[PDB]
Amino acid sequence: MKNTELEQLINEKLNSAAISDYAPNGLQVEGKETVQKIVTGVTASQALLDEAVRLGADAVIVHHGYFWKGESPVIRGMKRNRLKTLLANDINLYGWHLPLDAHPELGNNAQLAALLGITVMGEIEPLVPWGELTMPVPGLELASWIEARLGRKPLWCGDTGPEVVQRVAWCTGGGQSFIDSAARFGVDAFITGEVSEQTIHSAREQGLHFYAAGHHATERGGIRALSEWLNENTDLDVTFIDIPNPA
Amino acid sequence: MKNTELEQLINEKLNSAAISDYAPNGLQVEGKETVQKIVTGVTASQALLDEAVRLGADAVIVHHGYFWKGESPVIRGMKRNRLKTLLANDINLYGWHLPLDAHPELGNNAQLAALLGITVMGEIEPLVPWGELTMPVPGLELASWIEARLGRKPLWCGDTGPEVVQRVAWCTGGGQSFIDSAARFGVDAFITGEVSEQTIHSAREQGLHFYAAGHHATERGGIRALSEWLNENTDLDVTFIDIPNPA
Amino acid sequence: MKNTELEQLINEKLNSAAISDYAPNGLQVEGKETVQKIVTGVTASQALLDEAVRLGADAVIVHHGYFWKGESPVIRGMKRNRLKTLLANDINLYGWHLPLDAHPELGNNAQLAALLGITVMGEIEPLVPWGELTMPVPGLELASWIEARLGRKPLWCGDTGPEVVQRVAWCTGGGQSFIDSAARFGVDAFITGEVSEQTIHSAREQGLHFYAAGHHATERGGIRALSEWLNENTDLDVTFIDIPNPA
Amino acid sequence: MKNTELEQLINEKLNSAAISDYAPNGLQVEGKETVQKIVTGVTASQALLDEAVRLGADAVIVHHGYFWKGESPVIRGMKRNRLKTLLANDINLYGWHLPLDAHPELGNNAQLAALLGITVMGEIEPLVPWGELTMPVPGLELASWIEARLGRKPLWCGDTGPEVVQRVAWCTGGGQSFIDSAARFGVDAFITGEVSEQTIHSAREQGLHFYAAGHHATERGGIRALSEWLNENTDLDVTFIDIPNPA
Amino acid sequence: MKNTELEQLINEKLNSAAISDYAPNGLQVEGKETVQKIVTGVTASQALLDEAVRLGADAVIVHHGYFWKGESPVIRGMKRNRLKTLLANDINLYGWHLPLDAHPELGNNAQLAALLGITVMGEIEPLVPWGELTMPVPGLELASWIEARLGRKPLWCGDTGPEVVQRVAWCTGGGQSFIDSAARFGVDAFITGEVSEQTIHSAREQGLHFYAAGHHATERGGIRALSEWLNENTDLDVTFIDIPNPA
Amino acid sequence: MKNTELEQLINEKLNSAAISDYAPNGLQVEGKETVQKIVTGVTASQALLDEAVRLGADAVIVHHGYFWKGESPVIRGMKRNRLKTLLANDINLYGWHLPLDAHPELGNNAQLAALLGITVMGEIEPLVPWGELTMPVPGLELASWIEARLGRKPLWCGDTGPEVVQRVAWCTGGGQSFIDSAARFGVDAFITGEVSEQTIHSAREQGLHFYAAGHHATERGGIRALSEWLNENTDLDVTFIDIPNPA
Ligand SMILES: [Fe+3]
Ligand SMILES: [Fe+3]
Ligand SMILES: [Fe+3]
Ligand SMILES: [Fe+3]
Ligand SMILES: [Fe+3]
Ligand SMILES: [Fe+3]
Ligand SMILES: [Fe+3]
Ligand SMILES: [Fe+3]
Ligand SMILES: [Fe+3]
Ligand SMILES: [Fe+3]
Ligand SMILES: [Fe+3]
Ligand SMILES: [Fe+3]
Repeated sequence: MKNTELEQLINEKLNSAAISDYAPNGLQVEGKETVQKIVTGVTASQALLDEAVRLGADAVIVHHGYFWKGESPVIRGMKRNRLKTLLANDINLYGWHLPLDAHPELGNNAQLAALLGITVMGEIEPLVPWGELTMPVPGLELASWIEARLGRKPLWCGDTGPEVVQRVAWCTGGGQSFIDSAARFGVDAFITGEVSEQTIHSAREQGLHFYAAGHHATERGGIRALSEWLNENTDLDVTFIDIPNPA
Repeated sequence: MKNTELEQLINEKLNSAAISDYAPNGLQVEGKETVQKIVTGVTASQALLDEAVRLGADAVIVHHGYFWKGESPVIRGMKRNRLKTLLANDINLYGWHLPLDAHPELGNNAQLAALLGITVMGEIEPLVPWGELTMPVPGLELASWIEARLGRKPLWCGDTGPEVVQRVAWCTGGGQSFIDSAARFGVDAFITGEVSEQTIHSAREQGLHFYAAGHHATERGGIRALSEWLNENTDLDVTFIDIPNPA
Repeated sequence: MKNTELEQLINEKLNSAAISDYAPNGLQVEGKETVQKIVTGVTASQALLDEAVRLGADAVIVHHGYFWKGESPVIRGMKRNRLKTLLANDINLYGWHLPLDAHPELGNNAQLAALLGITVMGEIEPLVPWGELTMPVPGLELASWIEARLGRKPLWCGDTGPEVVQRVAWCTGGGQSFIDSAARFGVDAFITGEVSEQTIHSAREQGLHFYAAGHHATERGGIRALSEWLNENTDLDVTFIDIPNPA
Repeated sequence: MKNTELEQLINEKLNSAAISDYAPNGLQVEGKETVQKIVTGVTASQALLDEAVRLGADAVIVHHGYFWKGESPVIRGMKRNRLKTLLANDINLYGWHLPLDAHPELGNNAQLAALLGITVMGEIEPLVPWGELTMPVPGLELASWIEARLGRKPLWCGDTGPEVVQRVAWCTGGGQSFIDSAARFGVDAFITGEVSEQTIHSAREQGLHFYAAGHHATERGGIRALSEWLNENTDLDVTFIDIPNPA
Repeated sequence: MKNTELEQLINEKLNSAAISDYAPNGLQVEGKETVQKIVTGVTASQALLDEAVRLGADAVIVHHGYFWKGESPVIRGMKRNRLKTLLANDINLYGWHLPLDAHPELGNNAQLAALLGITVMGEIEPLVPWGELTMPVPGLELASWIEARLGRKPLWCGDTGPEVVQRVAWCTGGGQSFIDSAARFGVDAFITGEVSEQTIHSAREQGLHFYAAGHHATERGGIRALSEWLNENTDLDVTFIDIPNPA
Repeated sequence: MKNTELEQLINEKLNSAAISDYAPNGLQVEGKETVQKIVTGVTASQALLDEAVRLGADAVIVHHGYFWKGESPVIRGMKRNRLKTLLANDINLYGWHLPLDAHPELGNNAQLAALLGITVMGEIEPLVPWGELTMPVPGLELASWIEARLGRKPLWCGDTGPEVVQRVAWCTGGGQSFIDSAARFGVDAFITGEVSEQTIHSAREQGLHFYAAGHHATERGGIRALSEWLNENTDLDVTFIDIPNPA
C-alpha cells in the first residue's frame, strides 16, 4: 500500500482528524512510498526501531510517537538516534495518540474493558468510560484479577472502598487526574495506568478502590487491536511487538 | 506567635517570595491569630487534619496544601470536608511548595542527599542538584540502600547503567521529567519520586541507573527538617506526622 | 483375610506385576498372617504408623513405602523407628507405587481427573493422560478451582498460556519433568504435584498454564479410592488417614 | 578478551576441570571470538537470551546452560529458539554448574551463607557446608530473615525443630535430598532451594527446621559474585540480569 | 506417697481451695491408699484409663475429671465403664480444673505462653492473661507458628486484624467467650482452643486476629508441666500420656 | 405490610409463642412501620446490616439476633455500631431462634435432613430428630456427602462407628451436647454444627460416627426456607444473603 493511503485508511477508521491532541496523529516521519511489512508497538523506542530494521519493516506504528507539544525541536541524543535509524532506512513512522485511546472498538479504553471483563455502559467524560464488571468481586480479588489478565501486579489502594466492586470507571495510561471526576459520578472503583501522590488521597477520601495497573500494560490493547484489524482488512503483513516497560 | 508572624518567619527563611510557584506559598487558610501547637506533614489530607484536630493543633504546615493552579474553586466533596475541618476549628493551614524543595539546608532535595549519603556538588537546573555518593556502589546495591534508608522498595531500572554509580542527580517528588536534562549533564544515576512511561526509555537509551523512590517517601525530608528547625528556633510546639502514602 | 491373599487381591486389581517400578509393590514388611483392620495413607511415615498402632491396625497400605532403588539398606534413625514400630507390633506394610498412579479407575491420575472435573480422552505417555475440562475457564479461575477441590493453593505460572483452558494433561506427584512432552502433544495446561527451576521456563516458553498442585495433595486420590474399593469389595475394616504434608 | 581465553580464566578460578558434572562447564555454544560485553543470569532462558541480544552482549554466562545428561540431542521447540537466538547473533554461551556451587568464595553456597549471616565452619559433603548463624534465632524468625534477605517467602517446616536454630547446613538449588545427611551430621536447621514429598517426613522425624527458599532465589548469588569478580579483574563490561522465577 | 498426701501436695501447690469451679478439684475417685506410679492426661477418657491399667498405675491425674455441675449422677454407659475400670483396679483418679488453667508457673495459660514465645505482662481477667510476641509477625505466620508448635492447624480469622500482631491475650480450652473482653482491653490477637458462631463476628467487627488453636491441643501444657514438677519434687514415677483429640 | 403484622404472620407460622427461649423471638428492634423490602441471613452481623442498608431494606430477619440472656445490656462497641445502623436507618430487626430450629417444614433441623437426604422418623428429644439415610453408606462416604451438600469439609470422627451408617440423629448449630442422648437412643451417626473436647470421647466410647458440619453451614437452612416461604405467600420482596462464617 502507499504510505499515504495507510495514513488515510487508519485516520478514517479512528476518526482521527477530528480529535485535538498533544501530538500530530498519522505519518510522523516519512519513509519509502511503498509499505508492505509493518511493525507496531506501544512506543517508538530505540528498541522497537531496531527490531523494525532487523525484521525489514517498511513502516512502524505506535500509540506514542514524537513531536509532543512543548518539547525542544532540536535533534540530539535520543532523538538523533531514533530519527537516524528511521530516516537512514527509509522506514515510515506512524503514531496515533488520543484517537487510539478512544475508538469504541479498537481503542485502548475499549480493549481494557474487554480484557478485564467490564460491560461498557457509557462515558463520564471523553476519555473516561464507565461500566460494570460482569462478575463483581471484592477489592482484593479484583487486584489479583487485574494482575493476572495484565501480567503485572497493580498498586491497589482500597482501604475505604465498598465490599464488592461492581461499577467501575477507567482510563488507560496516565489517567489518574480523572479519579475525582469518576468519584463524583459514582463508581466503586477507578482503574488507570499510572499513579501520583494526590491520587491516593482521592481514593481514600472519596471511598473507592484505586488500581494503577501500568502505563505500558494498559496501552498494548489498542495498538495490538489496530494490528489485527490491519491484518484482517488489508494485505499488509503486520506484527505487534510487546517490549516490556514496568511503568 | 501570631499566625502572620509565623508566615513571615518561614517565608523569609525559605526565601519563598522570590520563587514562582504552581500554588500560593504561606498562610493558605487563616485561623486563630495565636499559634502555639503545630502539626506538620507532607500533605494536608483529611487524615492529617483529623490528627491536628485530635492533637488540638493551632496550625498545620505542609509541603502540599491547596489552591493549585487550574483546579476548580468550587468547594464540595473532599475540599468541603477539609476546609470545614480547618475553618470550623480555627486551624491555620500553611503550605510551602517549591521553596521547601529548593532550600539548600532544609529542602526536600538537600535532605534526601543527606539521607542517602550524597555530597552535593552543584546544580544542573533549579530543582535538580547533582553530586556524588561518598561511597560509590553498583546499581543493585544503590537500590537496596535507598530502600533501607527510605523504608520503601524503589523501582530501579539499570540494565544499561555504569557498573558502579558515583555521580548522581535527583529531584524529589514528580521530578521524572528531569531525567533527560540530567543525562545531558552526565550522571551515572538519577533519582526522583515518580515514574512515567517515557522515563524508562530515557534510562535505557542514555545509559543511566534510574530509581523512582516514591513521591511521598522522598518528600518527608523537608517538612520534617523545617519542623525541627521551628522547634529549635522558637517556643512553638511542632510535631511532624508521617501518614504513609505508597505513591 | 490372609496377608498374602490381600496382597494378591490388590496386585491383580491394579495389574501390578506387569509394571517395572522404583520399589517393590505389594507386601513390603510382613506382619501377622491374619488381616482384618487396615489403616491407609499416602506415605508410611512415623505419624501414620503411630496411628496404625493406636487404632490396632493389622496392616497399613500406602502409595509411598520403603526400599526405593538406591537408598542404603542399613537401618538407622527413621527407618529404625518406622521398621520397629511395624515389626514389634506385627503390622504388615504394603505399598503400591506406579500401579496406584495409573489404574484407569483407582489410580491417582484418574482420580485427580474426576476430582477436578476433567474428561479423560487419551494418554500422551504411560503416566501422562490428557483430556478436557468439562468447564473451560481462564487460568486464574482454574487456579482457584484446584485450590478449592484440593484444599491447597497451587503455584500457577500462566504468563503466556491461552485465555481459556480447555485441553489439559497432568501427572500426579513429582511429574514436573513431563511438561515438555505435554507441550509437544499440544495442551492448554499441565498439572502436577511438584515444581523445579526448569519447569517455569518450560511453561513460559511453550505457551501453557502450569500448576504445581502439591505432591501430597494430588496423591490422596488413589489410596483413598482403593480404601473405599476395599470396604465395598471385602469385609475388611479399612480406614484412610490424610496426614497433611505441604510439599 | 577472546572467548577461549575467558573460558580458561573462569575455568581456572573455579577449578572447574576437577569437578565431575551432569553437564559440560565452560563454553557451551561458540560465538564471535572477541568478547567485551557480557550478560549473566541464573539460567540461559529465552528471556535472558532476548535481554542479551537487546543489550548487544557478546557472551552470556549462566549457572544453568544446556546439554544435560540424558536430555535428547535433537534441536526442536525451545532448544531451536534458544540456539537460534544465540547462533544467529554470534553470542557465546558459557555455563558453570557444580563448580559455581562449590567455590569457597564466589559460589552459590558460600554466597548464601554470607547473605544469611552464617559463619561457615566446615563441610558435611561436597555441596553441603555447615556453620552457625552469628545471630541464633527461633525457627519462626529464621523464616522471616530468609524471606527479607532473599525477597521470597520460604516454605518452612519446623514442627519438631529445636527452640533456637544455631547450627545450620545448606545446599542451594535442588539439594533437598541432602537433608538426611545433614540430620546424621547433626544440625538445627537445613536450608535448600526446592522441596519434595519425602523432605518433609525427613524434617519432622529427625527434629529439625527445614526451609525451601527457592531454587532460583538461592542461586543468583554465585553467578552475581562471579560477574562482580570479572568486572574487578578484567576490563570486560559484565552485567547480571535477575529474571524472576518463583521455583 | 498416700493418696491424701498427693491430694494435699498439689492442692497447696496450685492454691486449689481458693478457686470455685464447675467440678470438684482433688481426689474424685478414691482408690489404693499407697500411690507410687502415676499416669496423667488431659482427660480421664476410657482410653487414658486403659493405659493406666496396662501400665499398672496407682493413680491418674487429669485436667478434666468427672462430676461436672448439672451432670446426671446415675452411672450407666460411659460412666459405668470408666468408674468400673477405676474402682475394680483400685486406681485413684484426681482432677484439677481451673486451678490447673491459672497457676502462674504450671497452668495451661502460662504454659501456652512459654510454648508460643509470648512474654506475659499481665492479666485482663482471671483466666485471661495478655502479653506480647517476642516475634511480632503477620496473622498468617502466627497461624503457622501455632500449627508447628501445637501440631495442629488452627482456625485463623483475621480479615480485619492489624498487619502485624504483637500484643495478644489468650485463654486455653473453651475460652472463646472472652474475645470481646480481650477486644475492649486492646490486643492485636486473641487465642483460645474452641470457637463458636458469634466468635467470628467478634473478631471481624473488633479488628483483631482470632485463633481457635484446639481444646485438647492447648490443654496438654498444664497437666504435662504438673507431671514434670511431680517427677522433680518427689519420688513418684509420673508419666504424661497425650491421647489425641482433634477438638 | 406493617412491621407488627409481619411479626405475627411469622410467629403464628412458627408457633413461636409456645417455645421457651434464650432470647426474645419476633420484632427485636423496631424501625419504620411499613415493610416491603426484606433482607435475611443467619446472623444480624454488622456485615448483614451494611448489606441491608446498601440494598435499601426495611427489615432484616435472622436466626441469631441480639439480647441473649446473661449478656450486658450496655450499648457499646459492636452493639452500638449494630444498633445505630438499624435505628439510624429505621430498619426493623426480627430474630427467630428455637422456633426456627424446630419447625417441621421450615426449621433448620428439617431442612438439613432434606438437604442431606435423611428420612425424618421421630424425635429423641425436642431439638433432636432422628431418621435414616435412604440407603446405608460407610462413614467416609457420608462425610463426603455432607461436604458436597453443604460446601464445607466436616470434622468426622469414626474410629469406633459401625461399618455402614443408616440411622442418624442430628441438631443443627451448637448441638454437640446432644450426642450422649442420641447414643442412648441408638443411632449409627450423630451430626451437629460444632464440636467440643468432650464430644470426641462420646463418639469413641459410644461407638458412633460423629460429624461436626459447621454452625453457620447447617443453619442457613431455616432462614433460607422462611425467606422463600415469605416470597411465596406474601408480596414482600425478600432476599436471603449467605455471608460465610467458617465456624
Ligand atoms: Fe500513554
Ligand atoms: Fe493513552
Ligand atoms: Fe511533591
Ligand atoms: Fe516537591
Ligand atoms: Fe509420589
Ligand atoms: Fe505417584
Ligand atoms: Fe540449580
Ligand atoms: Fe546448583
Ligand atoms: Fe478444658
Ligand atoms: Fe481449661
Ligand atoms: Fe445457632
Ligand atoms: Fe440454632
